Amino acid sequence: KLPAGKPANKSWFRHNLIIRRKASYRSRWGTGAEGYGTGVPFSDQVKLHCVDNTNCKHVRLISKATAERFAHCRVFPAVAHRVSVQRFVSRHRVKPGNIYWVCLLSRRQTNTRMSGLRTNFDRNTCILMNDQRVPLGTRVMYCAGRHVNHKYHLKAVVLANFFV
Amino acid sequence: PLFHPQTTGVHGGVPPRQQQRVMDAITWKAVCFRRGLLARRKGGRAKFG
Amino acid sequence: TGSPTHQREYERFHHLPGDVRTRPQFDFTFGETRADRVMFAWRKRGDLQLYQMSGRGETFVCYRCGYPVRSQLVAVKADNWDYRMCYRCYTNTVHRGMENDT
Amino acid sequence: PRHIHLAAWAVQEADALKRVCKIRRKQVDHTWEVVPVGRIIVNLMQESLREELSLERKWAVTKCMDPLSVANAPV
Amino acid sequence: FQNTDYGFRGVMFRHGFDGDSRWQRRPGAMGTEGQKRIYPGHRMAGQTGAAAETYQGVPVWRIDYKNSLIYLPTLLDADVGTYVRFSDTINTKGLTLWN
Amino acid sequence: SRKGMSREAFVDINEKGAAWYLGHMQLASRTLAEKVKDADFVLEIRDARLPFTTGNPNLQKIIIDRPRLIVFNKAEMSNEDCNRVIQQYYERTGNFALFTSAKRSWRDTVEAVQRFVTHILPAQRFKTTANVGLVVGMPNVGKSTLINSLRLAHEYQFHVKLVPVCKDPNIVLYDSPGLTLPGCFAKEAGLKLAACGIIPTNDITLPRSLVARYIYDVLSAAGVGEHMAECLHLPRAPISFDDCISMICERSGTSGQTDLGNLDPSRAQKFLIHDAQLGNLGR
Amino acid sequence: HARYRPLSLRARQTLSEKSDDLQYHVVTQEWFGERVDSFLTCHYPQWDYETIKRLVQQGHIYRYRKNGKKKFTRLTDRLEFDELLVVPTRAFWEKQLAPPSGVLEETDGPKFKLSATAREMAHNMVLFKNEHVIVINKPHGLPMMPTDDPQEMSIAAMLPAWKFTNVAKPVVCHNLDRETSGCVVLARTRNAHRMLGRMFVKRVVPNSVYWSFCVGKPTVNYGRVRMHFDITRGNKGDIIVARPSPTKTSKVAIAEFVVNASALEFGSFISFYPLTTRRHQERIMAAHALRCPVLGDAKYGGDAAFPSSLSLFWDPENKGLPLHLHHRKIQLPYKNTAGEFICVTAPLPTQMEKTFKKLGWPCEVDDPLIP
Amino acid sequence: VPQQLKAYGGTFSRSVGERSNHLVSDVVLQSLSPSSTHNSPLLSKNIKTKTV
Amino acid sequence: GYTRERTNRHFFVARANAFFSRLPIARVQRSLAMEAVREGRMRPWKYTKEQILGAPVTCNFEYNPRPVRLIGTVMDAHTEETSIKGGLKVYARNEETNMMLWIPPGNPKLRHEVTSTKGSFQHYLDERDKWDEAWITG
Ligand SMILES: [Zn+2]
Repeated sequence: KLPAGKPANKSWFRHNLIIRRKASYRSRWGTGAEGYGTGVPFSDQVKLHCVDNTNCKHVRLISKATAERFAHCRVFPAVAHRVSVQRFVSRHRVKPGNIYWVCLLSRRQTNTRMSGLRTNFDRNTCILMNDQRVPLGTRVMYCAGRHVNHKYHLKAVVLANFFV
Repeated sequence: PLFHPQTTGVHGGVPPRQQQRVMDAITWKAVCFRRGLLARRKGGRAKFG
Repeated sequence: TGSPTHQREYERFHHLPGDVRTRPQFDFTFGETRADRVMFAWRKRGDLQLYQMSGRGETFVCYRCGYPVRSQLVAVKADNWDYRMCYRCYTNTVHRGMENDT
Repeated sequence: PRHIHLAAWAVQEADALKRVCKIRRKQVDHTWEVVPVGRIIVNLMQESLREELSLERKWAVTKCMDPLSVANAPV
Repeated sequence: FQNTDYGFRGVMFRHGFDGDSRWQRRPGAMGTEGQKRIYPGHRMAGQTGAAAETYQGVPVWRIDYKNSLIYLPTLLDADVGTYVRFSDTINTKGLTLWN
Repeated sequence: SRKGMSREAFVDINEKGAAWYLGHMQLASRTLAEKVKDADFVLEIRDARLPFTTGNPNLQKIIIDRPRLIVFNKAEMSNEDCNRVIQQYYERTGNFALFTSAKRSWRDTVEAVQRFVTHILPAQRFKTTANVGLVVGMPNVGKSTLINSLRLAHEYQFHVKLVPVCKDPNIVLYDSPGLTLPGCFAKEAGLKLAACGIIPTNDITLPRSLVARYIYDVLSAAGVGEHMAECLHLPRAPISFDDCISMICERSGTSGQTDLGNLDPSRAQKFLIHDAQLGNLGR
Repeated sequence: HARYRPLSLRARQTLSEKSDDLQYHVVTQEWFGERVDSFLTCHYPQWDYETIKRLVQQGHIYRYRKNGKKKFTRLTDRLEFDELLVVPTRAFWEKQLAPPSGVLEETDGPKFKLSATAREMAHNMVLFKNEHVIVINKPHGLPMMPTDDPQEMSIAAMLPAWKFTNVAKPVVCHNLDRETSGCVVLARTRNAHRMLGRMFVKRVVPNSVYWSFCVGKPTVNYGRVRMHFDITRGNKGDIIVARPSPTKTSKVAIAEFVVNASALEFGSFISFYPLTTRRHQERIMAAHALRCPVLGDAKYGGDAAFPSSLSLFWDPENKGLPLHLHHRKIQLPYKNTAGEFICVTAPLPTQMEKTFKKLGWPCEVDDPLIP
Repeated sequence: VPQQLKAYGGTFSRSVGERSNHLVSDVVLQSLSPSSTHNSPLLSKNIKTKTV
Repeated sequence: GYTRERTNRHFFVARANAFFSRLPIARVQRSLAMEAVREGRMRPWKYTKEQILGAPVTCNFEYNPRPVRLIGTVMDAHTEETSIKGGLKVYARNEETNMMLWIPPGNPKLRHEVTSTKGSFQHYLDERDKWDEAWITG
């Protein structure tokens, strides 16, 4: 127990890290199909697809909260999980232990714009990024979202051909 | 303070009345546990099994 | 013997001798409620300073008598709260003149 | 990188009329700087990075938007 | 307006998520004050529902004076037919609404 | 597995219980020298696959006068030519060497120790006394198992750490629990030990991917790709580590996980599917 | 000085009574009612009142009332007629095995000059300061005491730098490793040092924290670690044998670890609250008890503290990576205007700040576990 | 089972006036502490300790 | 009980559902739909689910800098007649992206137009199968 004499919760740091919505009748995480602000950011261990020339193919997230609504106000670190192989350079020299940032390109969950549009992509998509917010892959093999049009994702915008 | 130091070797230095209550409660618990154990060992019923 | 509007808290220990019969130099009641609950502080009688708190009593151990003491009056040495001192030994130290030599 | 930064500043100054914001004054990427000018976007790189990522070749080889192109199997 | 009546609901529904009095920071002494009762402010199961709620400073969006209708770009937690009361907000962000 | 730091590289078993000795062997050098000086002979237990890496450098650097018998376990796993050359080196030196398989290290090592004591070890001034041999070796190699077996035998018979061997010629062995543990080690040494199986692999500190890549690299440098392919039963000789992994997965089955297929080369290396060695020396 | 042996109470009394190096001051008509402290002050101008009180209260100075027994007296007790007062002599303190109180001796030493750049560095290092104590942010690479090489910088060497308007330089209350940075405490005065020394002995209530970045993640988020160390001397370094069970010559090491936030099974952020002081308890417990070495610890997590996982942020081949261990939020007995104790924090060093920023975790955050 | 609450399991000594009430005087000494001296019929009245 | 949660004042307890017939809600909503039609945010539509299912729709979302152009089918339609409370589902399929999206009518920026006068239920079925397979694989 800590502090002795008045024990507190040892989850103080993760409270700052994560964003939690009090599950009350007036406050809940919607299904993402009712309107803007409804949904739920991804947890830590979520596995998602990484689409680019990089050898990596699957990425496990590290951020306690990941969503398109705040893809520009937060950093999404992640670790390559299932890397591909070749049969024969930095893009192809990824390892299943290295840690890079990621840029959301789509969510398999129902995403609602402020315009009333609702979308459901088929794959949770991301791309590897260096600490300087520059993607490791040469190009992309999936469509980004409106959130990826922020200046915080300038190189991602340059590479990604198609948006949604 | 002890109850009767001259008789601590007999009553553990605790009033028998308090000891009486403590042993009543503990014996109730032990009897319940023993009945349960007999039921378990004989097949759910002590007399019958 | 009455409400604070008629009897200030430091006046409760008026039957005892020493600095406690003098009005404390610092009062921390009107402003806020300090975490330690010290409500009055007296003028430093050397490196020792006397404090009074608005609680039932803090059971500390004074390094002069060595006994556990439960009271609202606590004397601290050179602002170090790790070394508390009860009012009896505080008064005796002041009377003997050993304020800076305990 | 200094030449890249100077060229980016010159492009932004040329666009100054309709320009809404300036580029960063601390070059984040010392080998690639992109200035967006409305529908037009300018990418200034070094020779090594330009040869590495052949955006020019990709955008010259990619076929135009054929409406029938969507009439294929999913991927 | 009056909120829609949800009846008697538990803590998970109302107030659902699923200071210090006196304690010693240092090991110097032993003085504490435990909680001897329930304090008046204690989120507990009770009748959640009908209640006079008041949204402040909702912008107006559309006026239809032929049918006598006003459209506010928000959704209320109230039933159809509730007699809502409209007042004019007097200030916002340190300014005055009318100027 | 998941946990990073390997316990076997620090832990041993003393009389009181498990202990975690820390530091490098040079720190203990003095205590080891004193132990050898107060002992009568030395019994060193090492792994034939990487002998000079398993051995304690301080012992060989400080004490050479006292008679010493080295037992290289996993001789069949180790290469024959290296075994013979190092055996000749030790024979030229005043020490003795013995290469042992599983059962040999189990019992023939004790038999050879008894023969050594009877033949070369001088006769004591008395009879009730005992000839003492300081045992030096990494516990995972088999020194700990031998000590535990002797301890159990002595305890059953009855029913500092000295374990008797036989009543005649009254041989006893002193235990050295944490004088030759790996502790912190170089990357190459850690890879060699992990390949030999003496240090369990972890997903963080030293991954199976790196261990198998090192094994493949050393095999390719040796130029034994075709023989490795034949041993693994895969159709054609591989050209890259990834190609070898893919071939292993295909051979194992259609749903062959990359990690599952990468775990197989390490098991094969430990099980002697390929005969090789990792270690240098001087003449 | 040497030639001082540890003496039991009976041995000390026997030596004191046997020794002939005692001076007996008679109490005449003129010094009858004078207090013991005043009498000693008048008769020993060279001595200091600290020495007087120490001798009197520890029994080295006593009085003989012709009663056949030696009375041990307080500083405030009055003298009596025709009674002796027994006081030892320099011969008593030197020419025997009984050690003196650590004040009466006249030992002295030289000084050492400091550069203006060093003084400015020390001033910038200082974090908190009051009339009694200073708390300074000791850097990573700098040592505390002089190293095996005499020609090296040290906090002890720089101590005179922060001798603010005081005749005597402060004294370090506790020491940190050469690789760990963070808060370190200096007592301004000797009395303050004596009073504050009781904080850094083995304790059951933590008062300070250590923020560490550990490779790997422990199986449990919060828990306690206990290891008994048997530090012994070796060839050049020292061997540290750690065991779970106690031993006659072993010393315990206890800590409370809380995983503040773990990225994944690869890296983690831990806070250690130590209840005991030992050579490298935090690093050893993180490396072995938790099986998660600190990110910059090569002495225990050699080749494992430098992981390929953070190759994007830190070069795995750069063995000069500073230790990712940082002393923080030292709680002091002295309170503040708000009535709560003073918890001095130290900003995270450059490497730990960089790692936290890259992982997205905030750096400046209050640790509630240390009030 | 027999008893689950004790204050002092052991037994005290029957002696009251001293530690060795049962022993005869010529086999044991007498405590000279002031507490015993107080009740003592000799050590309480007069005791000379000043010395020439 | 230091606080109260329920109000029994006549103003709040009263309801005008009885008098609601005085104001035609449906006529007002249809007038709003016609205003949207006149403004051009949407065109009138009177189709049944059988008629519309499977019809190709072209979506032009006037985002920036480059408007998003998509071609999809009609998985479902909320209502069978022009109304503000409408909405239409689409299954757009780009090179390697399969996005199923609900688009509401009357939005000036999301210009969605059913490019064909009729749809094929067999096409709807096979497109739905494609979407189901993509979703399962994802
Ligand atoms: Zn006291």
